[PDB]
Amino acid sequence: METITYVFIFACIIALFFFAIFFREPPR
Amino acid sequence: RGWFDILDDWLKRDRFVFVGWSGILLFPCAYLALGGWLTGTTFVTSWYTHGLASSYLEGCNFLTVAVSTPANSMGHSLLLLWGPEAQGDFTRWCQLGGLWTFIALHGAFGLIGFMLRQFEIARLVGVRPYNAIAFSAPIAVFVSVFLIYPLGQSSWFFAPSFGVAAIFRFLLFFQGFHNWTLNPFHMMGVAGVLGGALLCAIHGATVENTLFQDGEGASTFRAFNPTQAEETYSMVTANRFWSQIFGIAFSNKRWLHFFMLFVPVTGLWMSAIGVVGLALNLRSYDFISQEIRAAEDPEFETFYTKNLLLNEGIRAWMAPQDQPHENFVFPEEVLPRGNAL
Amino acid sequence: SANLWERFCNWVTSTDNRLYVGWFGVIMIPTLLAATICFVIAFIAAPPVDIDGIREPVSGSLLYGNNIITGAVVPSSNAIGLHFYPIWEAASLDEWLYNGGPYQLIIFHFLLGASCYMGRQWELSYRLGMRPWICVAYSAPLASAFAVFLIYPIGQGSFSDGMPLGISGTFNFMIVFQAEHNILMHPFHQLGVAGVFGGALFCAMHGSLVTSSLIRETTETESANYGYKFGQEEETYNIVAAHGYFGRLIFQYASFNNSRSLHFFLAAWPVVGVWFTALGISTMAFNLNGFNFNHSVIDAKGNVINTWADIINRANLGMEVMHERNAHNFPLDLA
Amino acid sequence: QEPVSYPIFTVRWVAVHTLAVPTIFFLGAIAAMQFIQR
Amino acid sequence: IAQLTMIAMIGIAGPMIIFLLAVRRGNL
Amino acid sequence: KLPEAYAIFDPLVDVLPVIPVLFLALAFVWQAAVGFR
Amino acid sequence: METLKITVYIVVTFFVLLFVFGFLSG
Amino acid sequence: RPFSDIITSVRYWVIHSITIPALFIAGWLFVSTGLAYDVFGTPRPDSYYAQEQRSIPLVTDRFEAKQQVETFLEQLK
Amino acid sequence: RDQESSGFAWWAGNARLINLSGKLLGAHVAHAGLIVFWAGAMTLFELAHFIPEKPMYEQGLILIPHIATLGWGVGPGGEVVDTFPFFVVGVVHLISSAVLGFGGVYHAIRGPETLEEYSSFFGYDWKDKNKMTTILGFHLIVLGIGALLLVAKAMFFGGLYDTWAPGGGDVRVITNPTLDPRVIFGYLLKSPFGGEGWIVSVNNLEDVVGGHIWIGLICIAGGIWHILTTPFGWARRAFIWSGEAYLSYSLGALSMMGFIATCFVWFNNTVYPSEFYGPTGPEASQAQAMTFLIRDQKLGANVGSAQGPTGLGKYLMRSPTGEIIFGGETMRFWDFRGPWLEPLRGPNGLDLNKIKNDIQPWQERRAAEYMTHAPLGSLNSVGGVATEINSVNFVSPRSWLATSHFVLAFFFLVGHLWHAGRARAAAAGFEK
Amino acid sequence: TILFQLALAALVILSFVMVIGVPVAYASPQDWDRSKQLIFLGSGLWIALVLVVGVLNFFV
Ligand code: CLA
Ligand code: CLA
Ligand code: CLA
Ligand code: CLA
Ligand code: CLA
Ligand code: CLA
Ligand SMILES: C=Cc1c(C)c2cc3nc(c4c5[nH]c(cc6nc(cc1[nH]2)C(C)=C6CC)c(C)c5C(=O)[C@@H]4C(=O)OC)[C@@H](CCC(=O)OC/C=C(\C)CCC[C@@H](C)CCC[C@H](C)CCCC(C)C)[C@@H]3C
Ligand SMILES: CC1=C(/C=C/C(C)=C/C=C/C(C)=C/C=C/C=C(C)/C=C/C=C(C)/C=C/C2=C(C)CCCC2(C)C)C(C)(C)CCC1
Ligand SMILES: CC1=C(/C=C/C(C)=C/C=C/C(C)=C/C=C/C=C(C)/C=C/C=C(C)/C=C/C2=C(C)CCCC2(C)C)C(C)(C)CCC1
Ligand SMILES: CC1=C(/C=C/C(C)=C/C=C/C(C)=C/C=C/C=C(C)/C=C/C=C(C)/C=C/C2=C(C)CCCC2(C)C)C(C)(C)CCC1
Ligand SMILES: CC1=C(/C=C/C(C)=C/C=C/C(C)=C/C=C/C=C(C)/C=C/C=C(C)/C=C/C2=C(C)CCCC2(C)C)C(C)(C)CCC1
Ligand SMILES: [Cl-]
Ligand SMILES: [Fe+3]
Ligand SMILES: [Mn+2]
Repeated sequence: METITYVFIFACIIALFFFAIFFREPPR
Repeated sequence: RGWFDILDDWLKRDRFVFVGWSGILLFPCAYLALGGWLTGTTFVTSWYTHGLASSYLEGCNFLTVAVSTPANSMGHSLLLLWGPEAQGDFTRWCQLGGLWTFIALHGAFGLIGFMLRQFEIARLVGVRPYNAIAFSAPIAVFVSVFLIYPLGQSSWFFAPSFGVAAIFRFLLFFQGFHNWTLNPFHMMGVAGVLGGALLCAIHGATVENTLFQDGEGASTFRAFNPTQAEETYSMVTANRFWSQIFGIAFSNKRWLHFFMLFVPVTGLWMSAIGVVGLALNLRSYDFISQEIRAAEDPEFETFYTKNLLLNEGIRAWMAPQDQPHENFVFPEEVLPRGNAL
Repeated sequence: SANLWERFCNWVTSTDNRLYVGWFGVIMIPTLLAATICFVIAFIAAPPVDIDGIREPVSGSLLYGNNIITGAVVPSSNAIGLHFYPIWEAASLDEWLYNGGPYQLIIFHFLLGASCYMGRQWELSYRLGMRPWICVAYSAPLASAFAVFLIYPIGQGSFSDGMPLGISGTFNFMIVFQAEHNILMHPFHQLGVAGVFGGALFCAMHGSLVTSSLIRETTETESANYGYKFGQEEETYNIVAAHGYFGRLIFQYASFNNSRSLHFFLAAWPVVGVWFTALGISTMAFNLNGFNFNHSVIDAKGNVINTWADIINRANLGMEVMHERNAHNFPLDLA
Repeated sequence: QEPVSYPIFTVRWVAVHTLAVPTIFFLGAIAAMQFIQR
Repeated sequence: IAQLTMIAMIGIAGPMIIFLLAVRRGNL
Repeated sequence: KLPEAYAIFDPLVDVLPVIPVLFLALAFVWQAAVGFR
Repeated sequence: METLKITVYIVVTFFVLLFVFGFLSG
Repeated sequence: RPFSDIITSVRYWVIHSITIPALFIAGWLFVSTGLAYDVFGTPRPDSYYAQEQRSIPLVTDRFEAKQQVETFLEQLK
Repeated sequence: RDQESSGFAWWAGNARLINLSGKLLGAHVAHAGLIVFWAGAMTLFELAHFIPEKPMYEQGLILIPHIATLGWGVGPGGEVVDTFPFFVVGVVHLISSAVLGFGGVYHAIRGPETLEEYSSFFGYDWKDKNKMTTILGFHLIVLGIGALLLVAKAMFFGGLYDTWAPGGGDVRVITNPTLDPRVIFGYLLKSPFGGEGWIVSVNNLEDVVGGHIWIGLICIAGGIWHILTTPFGWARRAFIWSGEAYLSYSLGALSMMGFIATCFVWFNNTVYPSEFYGPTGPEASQAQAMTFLIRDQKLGANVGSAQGPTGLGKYLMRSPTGEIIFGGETMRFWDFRGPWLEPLRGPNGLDLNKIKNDIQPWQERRAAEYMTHAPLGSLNSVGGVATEINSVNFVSPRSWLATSHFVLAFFFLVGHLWHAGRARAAAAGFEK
Repeated sequence: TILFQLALAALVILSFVMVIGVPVAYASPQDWDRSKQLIFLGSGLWIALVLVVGVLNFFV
């Protein structure tokens, strides 16, 4: 319940990494 | 024109050093602050406030001199030369640590004069004064540590002294009695300051290697020194580089240069919040759950539990001479030791 | 159709892809993948690690009742020393995990990967026709990486004295290092601290000055690229106040009035600072320590007068007596 | 600009003269401290 | 004995061998 | 320890190893005399 | 377990071979 | 005047070549005859302790601080 | 020349000497004068403060130990029986300084500016590959002969100080070089990890002199090769033949061998005997344990079969290989070998009977002496860690040599990077 | 002995005067013929003094 929280929030950070690299705004 | 107008335009001549209305608070206060440090770290003793020596006349070198703090019995006293402790005697005033306060207070108002100086200078040239706002991070640090923190302690004796070894001592002191590395606000300070140094190195290098005019001779004839640069490199070659190395880059020069301003400043501000919290000795010292788990099962052992033992050590072996006014005497059978566990 | 070796050799050396993959990258990717994946699994669920060779292990894993601020990957045991110690050097897996092999696996894979990262930076700069030596700036963190993970263990003679990979681990390393080598009084760390406070200061200043000067910038932009004239307006006047105070001294210290040197100075200051402190930890691995001032002042009756450095030496004793459990009679030590 | 007239009492004159006389006095004292016999 | 005279003259020999090139025209 | 007939020069030998350092200094005063190319 | 030792020698020589036969093809 | 020809004028020579040694020698004499030990209240290099007792001085009051430290100074503490 | 026309400052003035041949060589030999000057002068200075009744490392010398290792002025047991040979090498280095310096001064004020117009044999230029491969080929022959001077000194002229002869070392003549390549070149095939250390594990003079035979012979071979070759096509295609790229390559190689010298002087106790330089790091901890073992059984009884308070033995425990080793922190060393430790080793590691009754007085005094001289020090120059009181000034030569060469190797790495980048810019310029 | 002392001092005073004579003679082009001549003579004296002082060290 605590270990779960740690790994869950980390899982969310790496998903954030993925989207910020391959799905970023076009530069207009 | 009246005399006021004549005074005002005398103060704002174009000249080598700018005086200004702000100058009147800055320059005497700065001179006396700085000069007090010097006259004190050369001559003034601390045999009467701590039982130490700290000046050149007594023997000491550049790293081990200091102007040191008052004794613990003096309370939060101002330590005026005309106050009811010195009573108009410059010797006692030096002997009682009275000029630590002189330095501190004069330097505090010198700080205030400097930030005002940045405002009215920037007002004169008519630019936004972000650098005056950046400079309130150093003021936050100064007033939260050198003024507010011992005003939450019982005396100015637990304030840091102006000197190299005295503040090296402050580092080890805080490590031992507050376990200040394990406080999230100092962690946020460390992240901010290190990130500032990171942006600094990366930006310098990136710009120096995307220069225009690498071939034929300079087609840049100005600076125009107040522009800093930013004309002398191509945003597009750097942005294209860092999109492939790191996978994200800035595409807006103004926002890059705002990030560089935001990072160290929010950094200093957060560590200020934490240390004004230590001023009422509220300490994130321990995780309650870890202590319980270590009590019930004594084969549990953590890098954290080691840090606690080490800090116990710092306190126990440093206390009697760092607080020689308490009169700690520890028989050697009560001090903590590794071979005794 | 184009002979798969050239399709491979074109696809790798392409500067048209989302993220560059280099010839160095072909080494960077599996080493970093190993290091990252082994670290996540180990920071969560590595079994307790005997690190002193006395059979008393130190926990370091979230599932074993730690939070992340008290977690770490715990270095290898004191019996290993400098020995290479892969999986096949253990006769079972559980003694491998008990001896702290995962740490060694991680730190070797990371060091390899970091050098390849520096290499790949040089390669793309060469490819795009840029100037080189952004990597020269990057050699400052690589140098400290080397000093604290490789050089300091070799000097002390064991990979059990390296910096643990964790939050409280890192702070434990700092405390027990100050205790024995007295680094605050060592100048090379001082040049380092100066570099870091100075780097933060110059970062703040550069940001504030530029971000008030710029009014607006513009460039035409098309449906996949950028335009033809990168346009900007900046203010170009100033008062004799700042010229006589700050300007006269940056131009005197650059020994050039060109403002080209400004960003140059900007790059150089943290990097050089951090080089010297990286030298500090390296030379301290060979048991050459910082200053100690003891009994600098005595009176003429032979009684010592304490200094502000003696309070520090007392705390050094304090930490040091707790950091030996080995005997009561530790006489002269390290190494 | 700033053409020269500027007699004895000016701003830059008092600036060099309130940093000059104590520094040279202090080097005079720091020097005599070296030849103390303690 | 004269073993300060030696250590004196060898340290003051520095500027002398510059100064003689100034008159005899080796370099100004 | 030094020979027993060489003991007059006992203070002399003690500033010999410093001599190279002073060359760097010499090489600067030469540039000061020429008024800096 | 020494098949794993064997395997690691094989799979890493394979990668450094890619790197340096590409660095000579340039 | 500017600091680019400020030590090339005959003014610099005629005054400073006499006032510099005067105040430098004043700064020497200040320490050399031991006046500093009496002005800032520095203890002599063998008056850190009395012979009466071997304890260090620490003033434990703030409004009687003056005569307390005078009492310490009386016995050469 | 003597006014700006190259685009250089006075603080970059050495850059004008690239197209000057005479002045360039003149700088080189005038500098060489200062180098041999420090050699001869620092040794005289260091002998004037060397008392030959005390161990050398207690007083801190850094040159006289090397001289002592070569069989000149030493006896069996690391004691100095005469000091005159040291005096001799001091004064002779100092007098060769004058002649190197005189040639340097001459070639920098009177000697020609271009050597290519008297003979092109003493001439050179940086693009003419044939001259420089020949000049390189000349120097390799005489360095190879110089290398063979050491095995000459070993084999005929009094030999070297073998520290592994019985009696705690002895200077002897060496009679047998190892001419088996499988033994020699096996070192370059050793791991650079603990238990070995790759070249840094040599434990006999015989491998050292056999290696110097090989060095001498391949260096003479390669010199003769470069005189009789002009570089081939792949060679030319790969490298710059510009002026400063050569300096770059040289800096780059010096960096590495500085790191190699550091490892060597900090671990090796065979070719730096530990009785002229101070004791080695691993040696001090092993001495600390063994001297206590011997010491406590004389008062109490054997407790190297006894268990301790930790869970493991009081002085002996098991390594992961089933070898009996010393216990304590000092379990981190067990690949150590010292002269005073080998006669107490048996087949199963340390054999307890041999500690009981094979000890000699000389081994025990050596260990007991070395315990209190562990490598440690400070920049304010007292021994111990930053807790001990001043009663000792000791800091070991090993630390000084290593830390100096480590920092200079790092500084030379960046010097390599600077000059290599600049050689590349110059090449990228002129290729168009 | 006695001659050893006087010659060892002779070496010191000779080396001193040669060391300031050499660069001055070389810097300046006037009358360099006779300059080279007495450099030759002084260097000759010097390399004689060195081996005579050397061998008389052994009769100490
Ligand atoms: C008072 C403030 C203060 C300050 C400002 C500093 C500042 C410093 N200290 Mg400290 N220190 C202090 C107090 C302080 N210290 C005190 C009181 C103690 C005594 C207890 C110490 C004890 C101490 C030690 C023992 C050490 C330092 C070191 C350092 C410095 C090394 C340079 C550096 O930053 O390397 C930072 C080092 C790195 C290795 C960081 C780079 C990491 C890499 C390359 C990572 C890249 C991959 C990444 C993880 C992936 C990102 C992915 C993501 C984006 C998705 C820095 C100068 C260290 C040093 O010199 O190191 C060589 C060192 O060993 N200090
Ligand atoms: C030390 C000075 C020196 C220098 C400056 C040179 C310079 C050169 N030599 Mg040469 N040589 C030398 C000594 C030297 N030599 C000696 C002593 C020998 C005798 C064996 C030779 C014999 C030799 C031959 C026969 C020839 C050259 C050639 C060459 C040239 C062309 C490029 C080439 O062949 O690349 C060759 C490739 C390299 C240099 C790169 C690889 C180098 C190695 C061996 C790396 C191994 C590293 C190892 C695995 C690391 C282990 C680490 C451990 C911790 C794990 C170059 C001009 C050729 C030429 O044209 O000369 C005119 C030619 O015909 N060399
Ligand atoms: C020991 C290190 C060292 C060495 C060996 C050299 C050597 C050289 N430098 Mg130099 N340099 C150095 C350090 C060194 N430098 C440093 C630290 C700086 C920075 C200040 C410079 C700045 C510099 C400049 C500015 C220039 C050189 C030039 C030159 C050379 C060109 C020849 C020439 O014009 O001579 C000219 C020499 C003279 C007119 C007079 C020299 C006087 C001599 C040698 C007297 C020494 C006497 C000695 C103390 C006592 C006798 C000893 C004897 C008996 C053995 C010469 C080869 C020059 C160059 O490029 O010329 C083309 C030029 O202009 N260098
Ligand atoms: C050991 C071999 C070696 C050799 C033969 C050379 C040769 C050369 N270098 Mg160097 N260099 C070396 C190593 C070497 N370098 C190393 C190890 C470093 C890195 C730290 C450098 C860094 C360097 C720079 C940055 C530059 C050169 C340049 C040059 C060339 C041209 C002119 C010049 O700068 O004069 C040499 C300069 C001087 C003699 C002036 C010295 C003045 C000061 C004040 C510096 C040092 C002060 C120091 C901190 C004092 C304490 C030392 C301490 C260790 C005790 C030149 C002939 C220049 C070049 O390539 O031009 C194209 C140029 O800009 N060098
Ligand atoms: C680069 C290699 C090198 C190394 C390894 C050494 C090593 C040593 N030298 Mg040394 N020396 C060298 C180059 C070197 N030197 C050169 C180039 C010169 C000519 C300038 C000298 C001149 C020299 C002198 C004049 C003396 C030595 C002495 C000694 C040592 C003798 C033992 C001793 O008294 O320890 C204790 C060491 C000392 C008291 C020396 C100073 C130590 C340090 C680290 C002071 C640094 C102070 C600095 C201002 C601030 C901190 C460091 C800074 C870099 C930030 C020590 C082993 C001393 C001796 O007694 O020899 C018999 C001595 O007096 N050397
Ligand atoms: C270490 C490197 C070194 C090198 C490569 C040189 C190279 C040179 N020196 Mg020398 N020199 C050096 C060190 C060095 N020197 C030192 C240490 C000193 C102090 C003793 C001198 C003292 C010196 C003097 C006194 C003279 C030279 C001259 C010369 C040459 C000048 C060209 C000429 O006109 O020759 C023409 C004359 C000759 C070639 C005859 C030289 C007789 C000499 C000194 C050496 C004999 C060497 C060798 C055993 C035989 C070589 C045979 C040949 C076929 C290769 C030649 C370039 C000579 C010269 O004329 O300068 C203008 C001259 O008279 N130099
Ligand atoms: C210890 C670290 C540290 C120091 C020493 C320092 C120093 C300085 N910062 C300044 C500025 C700044 N600092 C800034 C951001 C930062 N500053 C930081 C950290 C530091 N900043 C950090 C981390 C940041 C990033 C957020 C900004 C944005 C500015 C400026 O624009 C400004 C500047 O002009 O920079 C060039 C300068 C102001 C000069 C002036 O007129 O002061 C006036 C001060 C007076 C009159 C009194 C000061 C207080 C006194 C008398 C007591 C302190 C003790 C004495 C100095 C005695 C010696 C003490 C010993 C410990 C040595 C000065 C050089
Ligand atoms: C407190 C007070 C006051 C005021 C006072 C003052 C304000 C003072 C001043 C003082 C000062 C103001 C001082 C100064 C000082 C100085 C110094 C301390 C100096 C030092 C030195 C230096 C800086 C230099 C060094 C060097 C260098 C840099 C280089 C090389 C050489 C040398 C080493 C020399 C009054 C009256 C109100 C009264 C009350 C109290
Ligand atoms: C032979 C012989 C000898 C000889 C020796 C000699 C050869 C000597 C010389 C020496 C020398 C060779 C000297 C020189 C010196 C120099 C000097 C001493 C200088 C110094 C410097 C200066 C002081 C300056 C500085 C500066 C300036 C001016 C500016 C700023 C910067 C600076 C700081 C750098 C003897 C005796 C051994 C005896 C035996 C024999
Ligand atoms: C080029 C140049 C330069 C430099 C130069 C040089 C570096 C030279 C050399 C120098 C040197 C390198 C010097 C030294 C030499 C040596 C000597 C001077 C020695 C002598 C010795 C003797 C004479 C001995 C004696 C003796 C004997 C025999 C026995 C017994 C003991 C005795 C000690 C008595 C300069 C930078 C300035 C400037 C620019 C150019
Ligand atoms: C055996 C023995 C011996 C001998 C030794 C020797 C002779 C050694 C050597 C060593 C060595 C000889 C090592 C190696 C070195 C080298 C290296 C390690 C390097 C190379 C280079 C490379 C690999 C390249 C790189 C690169 C690339 C790839 C690309 C581009 C860039 C560069 C160019 C950087 C003795 C006598 C002691 C005795 C005992 C045994
Ligand atoms: Cl611990
Ligand atoms: Fe910027
Ligand atoms: Mn340790």
